[PDB]
Amino acid sequence: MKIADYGQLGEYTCDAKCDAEFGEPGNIRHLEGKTYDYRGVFCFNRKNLQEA
Amino acid sequence: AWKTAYYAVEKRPMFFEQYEGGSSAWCVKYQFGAEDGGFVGCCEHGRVLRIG
Repeated sequence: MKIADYGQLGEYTCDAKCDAEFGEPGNIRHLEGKTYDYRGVFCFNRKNLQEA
Repeated sequence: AWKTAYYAVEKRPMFFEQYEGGSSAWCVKYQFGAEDGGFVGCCEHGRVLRIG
């Protein structure tokens, strides 16, 4: 997971007002990755390898 | 001769209730009401005078 944002909630308001507003809530994101592979191959000649 | 010409009837005393439908955390609204009535008794136990 990752917390992208927290958002804004609440504000200072005039006392005479009798209600309040809705803010803009934050955002959360789901992320994922991957794993990679390394490979190779090599070959020999038996007699040459044995006599070297 | 009142107490027989006219009667007065009461049912419940005044009551006050708070209203959650419009009572924010920063405001209040109150409701109240009461009931009563009356009905003429004997028609012969009183007279009225008028100009003519």
